[PDB]
Formats: sequence, structure tokens, C-alpha cells
Amino acid sequence: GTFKAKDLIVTPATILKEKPDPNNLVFGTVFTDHMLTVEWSSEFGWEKPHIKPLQNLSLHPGSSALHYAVELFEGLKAFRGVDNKIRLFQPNLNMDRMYRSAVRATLPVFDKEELLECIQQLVKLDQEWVPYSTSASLYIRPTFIGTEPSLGVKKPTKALLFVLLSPVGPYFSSGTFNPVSLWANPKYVRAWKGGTGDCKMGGNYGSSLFAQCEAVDNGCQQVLWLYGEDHQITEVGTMNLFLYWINEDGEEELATPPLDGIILPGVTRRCILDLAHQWGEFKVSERYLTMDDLTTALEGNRVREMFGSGTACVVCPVSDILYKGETIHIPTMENGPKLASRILSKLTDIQYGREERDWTIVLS
Amino acid sequence: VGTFKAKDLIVTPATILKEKPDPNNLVFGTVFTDHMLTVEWSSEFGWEKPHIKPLQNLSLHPGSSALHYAVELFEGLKAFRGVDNKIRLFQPNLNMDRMYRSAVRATLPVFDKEELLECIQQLVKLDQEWVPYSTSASLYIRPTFIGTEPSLGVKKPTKALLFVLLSPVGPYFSSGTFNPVSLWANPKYVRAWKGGTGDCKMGGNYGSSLFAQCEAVDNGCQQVLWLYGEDHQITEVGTMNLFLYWINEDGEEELATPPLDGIILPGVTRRCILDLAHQWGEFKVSERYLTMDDLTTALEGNRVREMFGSGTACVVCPVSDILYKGETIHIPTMENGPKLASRILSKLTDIQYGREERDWTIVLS
Ligand SMILES: COc1cc(C#N)c(Oc2ccccc2C)cc1-n1c(=O)cc(C(F)(F)F)[nH]c1=O
Ligand SMILES: COc1cc(C#N)c(Oc2ccccc2C)cc1-n1c(=O)cc(C(F)(F)F)[nH]c1=O
Ligand SMILES: *Cc1c(COP(=O)(O)O)cnc(C)c1O
Ligand SMILES: *Cc1c(COP(=O)(O)O)cnc(C)c1O
Ligand SMILES: [Mg+2]
Repeated sequence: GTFKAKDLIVTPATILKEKPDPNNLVFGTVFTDHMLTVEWSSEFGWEKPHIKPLQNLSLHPGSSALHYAVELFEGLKAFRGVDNKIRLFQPNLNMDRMYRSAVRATLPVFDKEELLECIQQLVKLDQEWVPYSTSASLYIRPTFIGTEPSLGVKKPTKALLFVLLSPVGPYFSSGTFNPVSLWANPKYVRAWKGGTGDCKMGGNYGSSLFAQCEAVDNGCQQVLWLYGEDHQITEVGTMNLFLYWINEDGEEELATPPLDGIILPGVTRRCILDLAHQWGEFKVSERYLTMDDLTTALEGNRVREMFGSGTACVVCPVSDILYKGETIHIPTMENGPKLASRILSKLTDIQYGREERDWTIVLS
Repeated sequence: VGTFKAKDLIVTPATILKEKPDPNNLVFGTVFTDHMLTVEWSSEFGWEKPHIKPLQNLSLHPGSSALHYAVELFEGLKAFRGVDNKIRLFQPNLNMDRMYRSAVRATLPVFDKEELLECIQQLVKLDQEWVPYSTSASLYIRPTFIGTEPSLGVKKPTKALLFVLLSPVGPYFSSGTFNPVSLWANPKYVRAWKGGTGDCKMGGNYGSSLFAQCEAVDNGCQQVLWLYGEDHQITEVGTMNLFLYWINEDGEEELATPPLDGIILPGVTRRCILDLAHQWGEFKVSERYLTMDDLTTALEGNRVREMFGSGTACVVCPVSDILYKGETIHIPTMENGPKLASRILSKLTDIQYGREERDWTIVLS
């Protein structure tokens, strides 16, 4: 079986909370009035979906989510356009990616069309939480947990699928660009060949916290995740990594690591490669990039810009990488940053409906 | 930093008691006792007083970091009702040690190991009639530690809960004897990597394994043989450590197990077996790399005697077969006694059930 949006039971909150200051926002700390919940059991399958007041979950302390990280999540955004139509951005890709993660977690499958419809009804009810700001958005957090009251390492026979909404302001409180410093220690690895690094499964992030703490203790805002003997640069924290440079053949190139199973195939990532290919003003390469490739390129003044991209931060310029004690300067902000800005402009124009696109859907 | 103290334990006993299960009919980790331990932590005030209270649901904010970013770890140790009807813990200080190290690596707050162990004893004491009346059953102790930070921010939690569940579990196998396991060996999946958390009981290590185990069962196998690297190193038999008893390449009688290089869980059983092996001094004992090629080369030379798993789950679990590159590879474990596997099971079980005294066991308070 599968749950249907048609069967939605709606319990509106009787008291509505004060909306947050659209600038004065700590990320994922403010929650809207309503949540979606759908119960699943092996015995009866999917219960009817519920839109109800944000509340605590009552979970058996043996729930597999708390013991064996039988859990996954998504992140997508709703944007209030210049025309004051609320839009989702490639939401079908987030549904697709969430379904694949469920199968790989052995959580029960669901109808992707129906979840997306339930998400729209939730956003619609809470639409005034979609900020009145051209640099803020509503974060949508679909979450899926095993609630199997059993310590047996097994496919769960009980689960909960729920969706939270959280209004998130501009990544940096100037709303322009505040370049990130990166901590690069090969001692830690986010993901590996034959792992789950290409899925948003909770286990990928729990092992990262110690590295992020270590980043903050050496001044940096994010981890540069290194992989393999040659120290490949994979991901800028929770974001895909782009390098804009003169390559080894002396060519202008936008370069990003390939989707080889250790990389999260970000929606932003694919969009930026599409844009880059469409413009055809420089070479676009899904290729391996090492710290040696980077420092060799830096000594030749061949590096122009480095930036992260994810739902978190559409474009996040990198200014510095801490590596083997020394601080390595990336001249991103000294070069405009021309490409980073052109990309942020185009994605933002699309997200906020300043131009039409296949990538956006107007809210039901 | 600080710690909760056992001296400050607030006890709320259940007014209504659940019926104990048949010791001969126990499904693993499915039955729970009457009481649980809970201790709240905040970065603002530190550790609250510890509570022993009726088993209940946890009330968690749906933004709790445990549910989103696997900010969670656990332990597993057993209480055994001995032949003398004294309840014993087995190496519980090693479980506390491993749980402290996991906490640090998860960025959860540290606690006093002595104090947790004392609180666990008070919980088991209260619920001691749940420790089964059976020489092949036990009480499973599940210390669990979760981030409850109501924030989607990927960060160190400023709110956490440490709780302990008790669950009476029967023998690993219905028969109560050796039922040799078939192993599914697919290099497509990797449990753990260098610079990962595979040497900790952090929840993230286990979630990725379920799909592999389902695939194991779908090809008739009972467990996954976890392979690592281009040489296909044999690391772990499911959630158990892996031992190989054989004539090595130098023609020496050897007990071999993968080294603690960061991808292996340092099991309490593993530690105990290496100590026993070293103490007996009857053969070479090597923490070394073992590949499928090392194994099949040794099999073609009739150099393999026994292969077995070890964990709290299954003290000793003989391996009969490995499915690898579409063929079924026979391990002559059961054709060789299994003499070593039996000697180990005898010793650990005699200790767990108080049939002999040792430094490894502690009598319940
Ligand atoms: C403003 O920061 C963020 C905004 C968003 C959004 N939307 C975000 O989305 C995610 C993407 C992947 C997995 C989980 C999440 C919550 C992450 C962050 N974020 C963190 O949560 C944590 C750090 C770190 F620096 F602490 F690592 N960095 C960060 O960008
Ligand atoms: C009775 O079975 C078990 C008993 C115990 C104990 N005590 C155990 O200990 C653990 C060790 C590491 C993480 C989690 C646990 C619960 C595992 C299993 N167990 C499973 O739960 C599942 C399979 C499976 F691979 F077959 F699925 N194997 C198994 O040993
Ligand atoms: C979420 C995430 C990204 C970005 O993917 P988007 O779909 O663009 O948000 C990148 N890397 C990791 C590790 C992530 O978790
Ligand atoms: C728990 C566990 C073991 C066994 O360790 P013990 O402390 O002896 O129970 C082995 N491998 C993994 C992956 C484990 O989680
Ligand atoms: Mg349909």
C-alpha cells in the first residue's frame, strides 16, 4: 500500500506563533505551526497522512532510529517570488533521491507524487512562514525514521515519515558574500566507495561532527572532506565543491568531483553544470581534484574562484583552506567573484521567479 | 565538565509489573523489563540527577539531532544468572570505556564511567527477576546516548539524553548449540573506512548494513562477511569479530584476527579471546590482515582448521561457508571439532555463569 494526499486529516493549530525576524535567523532553530506525519506498520501498511500542530514525537526508546541510525532526510526550499507566487525548486529530484535512500535504508516505499502533494498542502497551510525577502526561504525537512521497538538489527516493521518547515534567512547576514574558511584534515573521511555518501542518510552526518568541531577550533566554518592517498577534495562540508581555474592544459575550466558514489549528487550541483554547459564560455569537467592540483595551481596564479553549492548556501565562496598547519589563501573574492556572482544571480532569478524555468513549480 | 552521581538516583518503581517471558521462547531485543534509567544533559546546566522509572516512550522534539544526523551511540553487555543463582556482569568496565570513547567521537558530553556502571547495577538489581532462570539465556543491557538538540543545524548538540534498556534474550540459536553460519561476501558494500567511526558503537555504522543483510538472507546466508579494499580483506562477520585458526604461510599454527586499524570494532569478546590465546601460549596469535586469496590459498592446502565470529550476540559462532564471486567456498570448521571454538565457548560460558571465578565478572550489588 501507499498513503494518499486525498486522505489528508488536517488538525489546524488554535494558537499561531509570532513569525521570526527575516534577517535575525539562526539556521534550523525556528519551526512553523504545522508538521506532516504518516505512520507505517508491516501489519497494516500506511495510515492516513496528518497535518497537525508541531509537537514532540512519542517514540519507544528501542526505536531503531536512535540505535542503528535507521533514518534519512531531504532538504528542499520554497521561495516567495517577486510576483509573490511561492515556488518549489526541482522538488521531484528531492522526492526521487528520498525514495532511493528509503530503499537503501530498507524503510518502506511510498508514492512520490502523494508525498510531494502532502508537502504542498503543509507549505500552503503555513505559507506566511515563506519569508517576505529576496534572500530568505522556507526550508522543508522531510524525515523518515524506523520506530521498530526492537534492538534486533533488522528491516523495521514500524516507521514514521514526517515533514518540518523552518524559515531560513540569508546564509550570511550581509546577504552579499561572507567567504568561508575550510579545515582540511585527511585523518577524517565523510564517505567511501561502497558506502552511502550519495544518499542523505543520518549516519553520513553523525561521524562528521567531530571534524566540524575541530574545524571551528582552528577558526574555520566548514570541513574540506579529503579522500584517498592523493588527498582528493570531495565536498565543502554539506555542499558540493566547485573550482574555477586555468587547468593543467592552460584552459579556463569549471571543475567539480565526479558522482562516483562518495559525492552527494546535489540539486544545486547538477543545475550549475547545466548552466555552465549552456553558457559554453569555458570547459566544464566532472574530474578528480587533489590538494596538490590546487597548491600547484595556486603557485601558478591559475586559481580564480572556489565555492560550495547546496540547498543551505546556493553559492558559498571559499577564501582559505587550513592544511598541514599552514593557511592556504584562495583568491575567490579578489576575482569578483565573477562566476560565483553570475551563478547566484541566475539561480536566484529562477528561485524567486524573476524568469520562468522548468526547474520551478508554483505551489498548488 | 562534570557527571551525574549514582548517590543522587531518584527511583520511581512501577505499580504494575509485566509478566516475565518463557526463558526457552525469547525473541532477541523484543521483550523489555519494567524499569529504564534516564539522565538529561544540557550545555547550560550539565547533567541532571539520574532516574530509574517505569519503561516509557521518549518525548523528543522532531528536530532532535538523533533523528536527522545520527547523533547517537549505544553499548551491549549482558547480566548472567549463574549456576549459584548470583547475577554477574562480564567485563562491564570495558563496555563503559568503549562507550566513553564513542561519546567523545560523537561530540556528546563525557560522564563518569564508575557512576554509569553503578546506576546500571541499581537498574539491573531492581529488575533482577528479569535475568532469566536459564544457563543459555541472559539479560541484554542497552546503554544508549542521543542528541536531543531541537535544531537542524549540523553541530555539537547542547541537549542530550542517556538512557538504559534491559531485555531478556535466549540463546543465540534455538538448539543452544553450534549452528554454523553461511556468509555473504560482496565487495560492493563496505561497513567502515580509514578515518571513519567503525571502531565505535555509533548508530551510523549499522544503518547502511541492513540492505546487505537482506541481500545475504536472499542468497541463503545468515550474515554478511564485510570486505575492505582492493585485496578484499575479511574484516567482520556481521556485527561480530572474525577469527581464523590455521597453518599460516610460514607453516605455523596461528590464531589470526584483523588488526585495530580503525575499520574493526574492538569487541569485548575479541579482547577476551586474544587474552586467552596469549595466556595459553600453545600457538601463534596474530592481529594481521587476512584476504579472501590468503583464505582460498590456505583452503587449497588444507591449512584452515576453524573460522568463527565472536560478539556479545554469539560468544563463538562457527563459519561453515562463504559465498564469493558466485561460488560457495567451504570452511572445514565443523570437520575440525571445532576444537578451539568449543574450548573458547566452554571458558567464556563457565566464567559468565560463575562455574569458575575470574577478574572478568562482577556480582550484582
Ligand atoms: C546555515 O547553515 C546550514 C544551512 C542549511 C540549509 N538549508 C544546511 O542544510 C543541510 C544540508 C545538508 C545536511 C544537513 C543540513 C541542515 C546546513 C547548514 N550548515 C549546518 O547545518 C552546519 C554547518 C557546519 F558548519 F557546522 F558544519 N554548516 C552549514 O552550512
Ligand atoms: C540475536 O541476534 C543478535 C543478538 C545480539 C546481542 N546481544 C546482537 O548484538 C548486537 C551487536 C551489534 C549491534 C547491535 C546488536 C543488537 C546482534 C544480534 N544480531 C542481530 O540483531 C541481527 C543479525 C542479522 F545479521 F542476522 F540480521 N545478527 C545478529 O547477530
Ligand atoms: C545536502 C547536501 C549537499 C547539497 O545537495 P543539494 O540537493 O544541492 O542541497 C551536498 N553535500 C552533502 C554532503 C549534503 O548533505
Ligand atoms: C558489538 C560489535 C561487535 C562485537 O563486540 P562485543 O563488545 O564483543 O559485543 C563486533 N563488531 C561490531 C561491528 C559490533 O558492533
Ligand atoms: Mg499513484
